[PDB]
Amino acid sequence: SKTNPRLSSLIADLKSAARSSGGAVWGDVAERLEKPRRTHAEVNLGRIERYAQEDETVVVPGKVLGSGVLQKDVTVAAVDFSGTAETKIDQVGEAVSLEQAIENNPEGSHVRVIR
Amino acid sequence: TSKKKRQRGSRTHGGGSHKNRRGAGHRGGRGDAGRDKHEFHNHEPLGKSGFKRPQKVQEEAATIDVREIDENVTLLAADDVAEFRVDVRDVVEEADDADYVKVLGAGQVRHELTLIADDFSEGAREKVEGAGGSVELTDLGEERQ
Amino acid sequence: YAGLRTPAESFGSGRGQAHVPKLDGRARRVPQAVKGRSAHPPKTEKDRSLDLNDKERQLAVRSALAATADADLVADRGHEFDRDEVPVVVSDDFEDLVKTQEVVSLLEALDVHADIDRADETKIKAGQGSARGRKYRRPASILFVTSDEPSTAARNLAGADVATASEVNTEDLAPGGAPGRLTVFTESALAEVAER
RNA sequence: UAUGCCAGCUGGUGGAUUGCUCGGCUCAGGCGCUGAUGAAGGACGUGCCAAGCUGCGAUAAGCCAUGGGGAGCCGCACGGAGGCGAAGAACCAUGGAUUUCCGAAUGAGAAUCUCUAACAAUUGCUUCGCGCAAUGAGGAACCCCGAGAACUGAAACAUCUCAGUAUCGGGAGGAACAGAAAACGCAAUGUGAUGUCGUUAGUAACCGCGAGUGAACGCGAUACAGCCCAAACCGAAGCCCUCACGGGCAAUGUGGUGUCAGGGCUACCUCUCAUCAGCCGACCGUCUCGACGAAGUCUCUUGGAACAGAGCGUGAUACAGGGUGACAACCCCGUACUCGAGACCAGUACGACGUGCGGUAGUGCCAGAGUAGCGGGGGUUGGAUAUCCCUCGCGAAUAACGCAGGCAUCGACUGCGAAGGCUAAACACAACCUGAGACCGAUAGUGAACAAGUAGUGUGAACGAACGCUGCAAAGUACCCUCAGAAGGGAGGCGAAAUAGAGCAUGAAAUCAGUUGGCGAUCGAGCGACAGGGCAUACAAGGUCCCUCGACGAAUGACCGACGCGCGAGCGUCCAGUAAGACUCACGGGAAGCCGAUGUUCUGUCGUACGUUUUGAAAAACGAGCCAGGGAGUGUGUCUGCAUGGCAAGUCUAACCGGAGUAUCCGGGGAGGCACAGGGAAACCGACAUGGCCGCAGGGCUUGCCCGAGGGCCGCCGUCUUCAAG
RNA sequence: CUGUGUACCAGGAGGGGAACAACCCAGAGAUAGGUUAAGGUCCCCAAGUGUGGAUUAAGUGUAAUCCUCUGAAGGUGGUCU
RNA sequence: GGCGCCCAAAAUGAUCGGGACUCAAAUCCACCACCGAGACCUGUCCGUACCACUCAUACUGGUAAUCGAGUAGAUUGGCGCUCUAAUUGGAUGGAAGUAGGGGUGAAAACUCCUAUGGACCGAUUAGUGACGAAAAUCCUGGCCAUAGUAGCAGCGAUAGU
RNA sequence: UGGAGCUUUACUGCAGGCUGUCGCUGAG
RNA sequence: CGAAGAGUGCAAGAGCAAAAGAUAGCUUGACAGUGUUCUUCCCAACGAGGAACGCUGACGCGAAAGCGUGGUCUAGCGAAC
Ligand SMILES: [Cl-]
Ligand SMILES: [Cl-]
Ligand SMILES: [Cl-]
Ligand SMILES: [Cl-]
Ligand SMILES: [Mg+2]
Ligand SMILES: [Mg+2]
Ligand SMILES: [Mg+2]
Ligand SMILES: [Mg+2]
Ligand SMILES: [Mg+2]
Ligand SMILES: [Mg+2]
Ligand SMILES: [Mg+2]
Ligand SMILES: [Mg+2]
Ligand SMILES: [Mg+2]
Ligand SMILES: [Mg+2]
Ligand SMILES: [Mg+2]
Ligand SMILES: [Mg+2]
Ligand SMILES: [Mg+2]
Ligand SMILES: [Mg+2]
Ligand SMILES: [Mg+2]
Ligand SMILES: [Mg+2]
Ligand code: NA
Ligand code: NA
Ligand code: NA
Ligand code: NA
Ligand code: NA
Ligand code: NA
Ligand code: NA
Ligand code: NA
Ligand code: NA
Ligand SMILES: [Sr+2]
Ligand SMILES: [Sr+2]
Ligand SMILES: [Sr+2]
Ligand SMILES: [Sr+2]
Ligand SMILES: [Sr+2]
Ligand SMILES: [Sr+2]
Ligand SMILES: [Sr+2]
Ligand SMILES: [Sr+2]
Ligand SMILES: [Sr+2]
Ligand SMILES: [Sr+2]
Ligand SMILES: [Sr+2]
Ligand SMILES: [Sr+2]
Ligand SMILES: [Sr+2]
Ligand SMILES: [Sr+2]
Ligand SMILES: [Sr+2]
Ligand SMILES: [Sr+2]
Ligand SMILES: [Sr+2]
Ligand SMILES: [Sr+2]
Ligand SMILES: [Sr+2]
Ligand SMILES: [Sr+2]
Ligand SMILES: [Sr+2]
Ligand SMILES: [Sr+2]
Ligand SMILES: [Sr+2]
Ligand SMILES: [Sr+2]
Ligand SMILES: [Sr+2]
Ligand SMILES: [Sr+2]
Ligand SMILES: [Sr+2]
Repeated sequence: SKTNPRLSSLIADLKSAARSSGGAVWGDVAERLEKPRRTHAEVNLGRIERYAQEDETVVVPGKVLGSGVLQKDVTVAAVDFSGTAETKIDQVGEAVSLEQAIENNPEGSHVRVIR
Repeated sequence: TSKKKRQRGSRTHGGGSHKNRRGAGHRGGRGDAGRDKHEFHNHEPLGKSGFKRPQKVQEEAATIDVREIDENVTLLAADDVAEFRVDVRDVVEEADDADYVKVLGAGQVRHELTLIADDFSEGAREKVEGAGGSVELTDLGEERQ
Repeated sequence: YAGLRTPAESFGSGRGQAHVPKLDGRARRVPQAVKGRSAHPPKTEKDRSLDLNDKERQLAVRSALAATADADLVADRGHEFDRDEVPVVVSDDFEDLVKTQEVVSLLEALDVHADIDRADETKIKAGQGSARGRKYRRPASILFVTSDEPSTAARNLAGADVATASEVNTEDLAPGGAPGRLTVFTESALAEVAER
């Protein structure tokens, strides 16, 4: 039983999208976010660096942390970013919230789920 | 509603037969009783091993992996730039209450680094130099003979 | 030691009675005995406090501060006002008011006094709290946040709470955890609050 | 229909319940010694009438003074009589008077009395005289010094554990104890008296190496403060009593000097401002107590009463709380603001008097002995070779010396001077004062809201209950009748209410009397559930129900008739999946104890309680007479999951500090913990920010093909063991 | 008494078995209509005093299972085929 | 070969459950028709699980021949009690409690009416627990049957009228 | 893997007695 | 003549014939290190002990393949301090 109202709306949004638009990643991300917090992702830059490719939004069904180096110009969408992750990322790419990703890409196309 | 809250009316509160939840017999003895007999399974076996050197004759080195130093070069703008030069002793936390600072070779060194520490590992040198870098021992580091 | 001050003993088997400790023919000590000890009573040793990570708490004070700038939220919480803009900001000279009524006029002029009319109605609670001095309770109304000193002029207003910008807390901004209290900041207080 | 069953009604009994709180329980702040100048405690007295409580002491619920206070008063305790008070009483603060006997109990003795001047007894001083003094005993716990179990844990048990606990003996104070290094030993170019708090840490150490036990240095805080002798060199330069005279002490040393920044002496330099002795003497702050203190008692309605509803109005640096005939900021106390007093801080801080700091050179002048240390035996401790202590025995040096730095010896190095002493502050407790409360609310909460340590039990040590509520106002029932009657009853009076009339708010159940409904003297026992009948029923809070016919019509499913089989009972085919078919609805008619429902009873079907023990319970296994009320997963610390939330290569502060709206809260504090690298007993050494293949989800595409986090299978890397290898 | 495999009782209602933990039917939400199962159809008690035929005269018998329902060795010009 | 007969004795009253039964109401061989569960079939509803839609675990629609018994135990939603807070209500035009009665809910329980009572009482949300009794030869208090019953006689002191 | 009383050449200890030795403890 | 009735240390069952038995000769593998697997403990966790099977070292015998990690196999065994 999530207690955070925001995480709760974000989930309702992801669903509305996956159902209305051609989403599936969004419904897949909502699925995981509905599971308990220990299962949510905690990803450091190093991993996003190792598997991300330009022109393919990285979607982390959790929170992005700041260990390691990110040089690729990638747009990372996540539930949250640590103050440092958002900073290190903005230097080479763009950090956006899933609320925005669903906004520009309700069809959830050209995306890479990273955990 | 919690388990506890649902117990009224149950009589045994989950203990099974009411002849169960009595004294230490239901636990096979108090504390670790039977650790070498009935409740012997999954217990470090009985024994006496090794020895300990006196605490004031022990040395605690402060260590750091190249990977940590390398991943933060540019970030360490407050730590020299030449043909980067870094005095580890000024990077590693816990360096005061430590006998000496040692650089370990875990990870990659994607830069030309000139490192200054009291000690390095064979692999730490190989990596730093292999990147056109150098390694310099402190005067304390002179205790390497 | 309540209920334990007795040498009462149990005869045991023999006289057709349950094995209950008795003294002078009256049962004692045991929990099922009238005048007996309390089996699992309230304990002094119990830690009745709650820890709160400073970051989590500061985030709550800021989140409560924000709730203040939402007239809809504020109206939802229950307050009775007639403005569109909230929080209500006032001239630093507010801090110089001395008479309570000088503040009433200002609140009427600001169409905020209705909330005080709301608090001007105490409730006589149901239950024994009254026997312990908790006979009354009243609605929470306007919170005045100044910066130099808590407004002595406003504090006595029905349900009014006065606070200073450097230490105004979550309970001030959200009485009982209910976000969106009808606030009125002082121009200077408004600024100091920016860095909490 | 007697005896009787079930339910209800009226009235009892009972005292649950609801409401109320003069008492508790807990936390917080403050404050903190009494006694031979006879305490604490106890006994016995003491009032106009006086048994209990409280007070007081032959001056006896009191006497005196100063201040406050004020028209009233004579305690709890609402009676009667009488008295006191403007000669200012009561009442309160402070100070004083009186203060029987027993009691440390002290002239001797004694169950609170007696017998013939008394510090008894032990001491110090001593005018050697009890002349001057001291000790004694009490106190809620706290504190210091000694003596010191067992149940228990180890699933037995002896070491160990419980535990240096319970308990015992001695003793101090408002706090105790400790304390200015023969320290520490992050070993150092380092710290710098002592407690305490947080941490270091369940680490080191102990241990049938089992169960278990368990520090320190340091660090962060709190608070901070350092000094005095013995001796050397001086040698009566001195101290105590007394007004004095005079006496006592003191060469076995009073007094000066000095005290590891060693000192002394000799010779110089310079200087005072250290220290020590003594004088003056707070601010502020905290606790408590006290003075002052705004604004409605307006209208209408209801009511026994307005603090209610409706309307009009007002204060607020005061909308805490209480009282008042019902919900009150504005009726009364008080509360905010402001002010005063006492106590504590504290005889402290500051200031001031006196004194004199310190430094050079020479000088083997001085510097605590049954000690340091060793051995025999024990205890204790984490103390292990390396804790601390007791006991028996042995036993050194002299600063050019000695001790310590976790086995012993020798050297080096570093630290430090034991065997004499004092010392504020920060910390414990809770008698006492005040405050507070998500504590209890009269079988609770104290044993105790009441007569409470009461009544009562025991030879004694000791043990030990129960009892709260009339009313707005006693208006607490006049008069009358009855009666043996200050009884009780009837009538009457008061009041909103006497079904508020004395354990007198409310008034449950068990249960009792009377009575209503149903059953009832030919009939059968888990007392019922379900269905259907009888009889019973004021309203209200439920309004449905019955009968014709008609519509719909699941599974199922015919009679009759016709034809054809069978020895026969009977069957087959067609009629026909038709008529019929539960429920539901519509039309028409009807019911008002009528339908539901409730009570009881009758009929039918099923049925030998409930809880427990048990393979098996109606059990001839266990428990309870009945009812009400009471009656069992709670706390701390540690560990390990889990859900949610913050932050994230980090994360969290602890003690504590500042602020403030003063236990909350805002800010500060990262000491330290866990995480960020492991392997090894140790020495010591020290890793994949990805190299390959599968492939879920998801993405892409030209729809089987790519990309494929996570995951899966391998490689390789660190280390231990290793002639390698494994 | 002690094994083993299995289904049942325990922890399993409801229908039957006179009653009856584990034998038979049967595994069961509520309510309703219908048709069966085991087992029954002379009465008690729902359904036959059913049909064709045989045997038995002992009240044999009207008793699946069973601690529970007995009936044996030995015999029988009882009677039927 | 079928049925039967002898063999064949037990303690309070005989038995196939009983009555009772003889071309049977017995036994055996065939057959015919019926009775009889909660099983099976059928209508409606409930719960649960899964599906579709959805923010929803709220509605709505759909699927269940292959869902519907349960001791010990595991898991989850909900009822009720105390006091705290926030939000918001009721009460002298009569609160709580109690008695009798009506309505809802599978249920814990909720609610109304009448009488009594005569002053306090809730709801929602978040908390807080000395939070629920039919049982312990459980405790304390009260009360009934026992019962107008036993005793009020017995002793070397029969005591009276 | 209850308790207590009692027993003994049960296990383990503790008083007590005997005996040696050191101190007290000295001269030839 | 004779597949095995002998012998093979010891219970019992099992194995063995140009041998696993007998005789002769030679030899010390009854060796060191480290594992895999099974067993102990079916299924299914549990130690010591055991066995089969590897890798490395050093050896013996043999022409050599090969055999030898004790006696043909299943008993002959023991934690911490
Ligand atoms: Cl990562
Ligand atoms: Cl219907
Ligand atoms: Cl529990
Ligand atoms: Cl529910
Ligand atoms: Mg255990
Ligand atoms: Mg009690
Ligand atoms: Mg209440
Ligand atoms: Mg034990
Ligand atoms: Mg102390
Ligand atoms: Mg043991
Ligand atoms: Mg130390
Ligand atoms: Mg009591
Ligand atoms: Mg009464
Ligand atoms: Mg059972
Ligand atoms: Mg019939
Ligand atoms: Mg017979
Ligand atoms: Mg609300
Ligand atoms: Mg109860
Ligand atoms: Mg009788
Ligand atoms: Mg014994
Ligand atoms: Na007592
Ligand atoms: Na506590
Ligand atoms: Na005091
Ligand atoms: Na004398
Ligand atoms: Na039992
Ligand atoms: Na039973
Ligand atoms: Na029986
Ligand atoms: Na009785
Ligand atoms: Na005994
Ligand atoms: Sr016990
Ligand atoms: Sr063992
Ligand atoms: Sr640190
Ligand atoms: Sr007995
Ligand atoms: Sr200091
Ligand atoms: Sr000395
Ligand atoms: Sr040494
Ligand atoms: Sr009582
Ligand atoms: Sr006695
Ligand atoms: Sr009358
Ligand atoms: Sr039809
Ligand atoms: Sr922090
Ligand atoms: Sr991988
Ligand atoms: Sr018939
Ligand atoms: Sr017939
Ligand atoms: Sr026939
Ligand atoms: Sr029998
Ligand atoms: Sr038989
Ligand atoms: Sr026979
Ligand atoms: Sr069910
Ligand atoms: Sr079920
Ligand atoms: Sr099931
Ligand atoms: Sr309880
Ligand atoms: Sr009686
Ligand atoms: Sr007589
Ligand atoms: Sr007699
Ligand atoms: Sr072999």
